[PDB]
Amino acid sequence: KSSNAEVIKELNKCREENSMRLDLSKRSIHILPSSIKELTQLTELYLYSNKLQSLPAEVGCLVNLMTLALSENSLTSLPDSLDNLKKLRMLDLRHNKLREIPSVVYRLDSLTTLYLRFNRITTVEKDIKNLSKLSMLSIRENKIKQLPAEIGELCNLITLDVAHNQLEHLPKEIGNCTQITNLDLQHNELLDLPDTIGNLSSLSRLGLRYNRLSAIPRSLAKCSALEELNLENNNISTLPESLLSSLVKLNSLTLARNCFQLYPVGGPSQFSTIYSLNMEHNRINKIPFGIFSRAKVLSKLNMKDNQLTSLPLDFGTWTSMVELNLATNQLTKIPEDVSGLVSLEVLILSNNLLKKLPHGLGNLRKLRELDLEENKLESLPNEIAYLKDLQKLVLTNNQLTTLPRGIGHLTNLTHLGLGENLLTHLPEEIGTLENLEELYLNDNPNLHSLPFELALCSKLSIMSIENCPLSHLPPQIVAGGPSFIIQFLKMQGPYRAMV
Ligand SMILES: O=C(O)[C@@H](Nc1ccc2oc(=O)[nH]c2c1)c1ccccc1OCc1cc(-c2ccccc2)ccc1Cl
Ligand SMILES: [K+]
Repeated sequence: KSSNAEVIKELNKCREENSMRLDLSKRSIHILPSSIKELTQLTELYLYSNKLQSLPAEVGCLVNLMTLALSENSLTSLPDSLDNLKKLRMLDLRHNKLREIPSVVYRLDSLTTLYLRFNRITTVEKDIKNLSKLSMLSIRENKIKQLPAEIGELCNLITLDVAHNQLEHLPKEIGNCTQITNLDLQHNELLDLPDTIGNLSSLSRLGLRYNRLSAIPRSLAKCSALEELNLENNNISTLPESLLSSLVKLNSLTLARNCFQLYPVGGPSQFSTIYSLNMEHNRINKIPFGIFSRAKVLSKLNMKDNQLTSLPLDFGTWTSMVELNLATNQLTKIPEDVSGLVSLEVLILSNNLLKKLPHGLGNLRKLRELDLEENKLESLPNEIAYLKDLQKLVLTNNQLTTLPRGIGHLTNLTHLGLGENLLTHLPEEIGTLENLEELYLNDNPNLHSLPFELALCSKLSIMSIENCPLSHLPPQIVAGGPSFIIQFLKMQGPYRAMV
């Protein structure tokens, strides 16, 4: 926190030393003294994180400024004298109180970097064409309803970020900005995209999440540099056929929360380089046979909350998959071919209609997380003993009456979620779960026993048993809750000497 006199002391130091950078940031300055006009040797002025509500016209004397950093102040305007900054390359105005781009900024035609994030800007003037050297323009988190056609005169634009505004369309002249590689349009109101979009042959990241798009232009097939395309939460029900076949480096695609009833049509060429595929919250009724036969590096597929009633014949060929989310479908069984997924670390199957699991589940030797909550499981296969990497197993609200004795081979298991089942007892093999930390048993109205070997679980720090009768245990013990129950199992069981 600097007083006026301290700020003066710092300007006088900087001009004395003929320094080219003056940093007065993070100082709670309310006013910048006029004396800064003497610092004509300055090429960089940092004034960010202060309490400035106005910038003195004297700053326009800093004829050699290349960088002016003004973020996190309360500026609502800039002096016209900033005309004189003929070399200003970068201007940073985010987190201020601008209701507009100050009109002088449109005369700083040497700018290549303009940051206006988090303001209240409502307009971008036709004059934006004066700034033909801009390569990075960021106006996200403002109140822009429209981009002018003059935006197409920024042929050096590399990064255009207009996230979190109110755009309903884009000017077709945006297609003249053929150098754009990062275009973020998330959280607007976009009703469509112009067909000139395919001109952007260097575009590699296109963010369209949270808009009102109902269709994609077939021209998007020509953005062959695309590496990541996010269309989450629009109203898209189909893609032009073989659009994705044309996207030869696409590696991350999100179609979540749209209107799809099928996969995009066009054969396995669509997903050959795909690494992450997010299609949750649609009505996709099947995974086509063959779509991932070329997807050498597919490793995250999210199909949560669709209309899957089974899995395709070639499902076990997805041998590089790491995370597979199939929750909130209508699956009635998992095919024995699940055993092919030797890379699988995360399997999410919650809230389907499963009564049993396949034997092949035991071949998933890398599986770390298995989420089976809200099914109808009536038993666990004995092959679960071979899930040697299993660390989290969630079974909340199934129909289990017991566990397989093989469950005690799961020595990496830290979290066992058994709440809301029909358990009558746990196996004595519970006791070799060396790393068990969390055991949830709440709401098992038929569980009248706990095995003594639960005392052998030396890392057990969390247990719930609310609404379990436990009537083979002394009433006042189980009334005391988990601390007394575990204490009773350790001191009054056969392992008293080794725990
Ligand atoms: O939120 C994030 O993790 C990135 N931001 C983002 C993450 C996912 C998004 O889906 C959208 O629809 N928009 C998104 C933005 C982040 C974080 C910190 C700094 C910069 C960031 O990224 C800038 C950016 C990203 C993209 C893009 C579009 C689609 C997929 C992936 C990246 C385009 C232009 C820019 Cl300038
Ligand atoms: K939607």
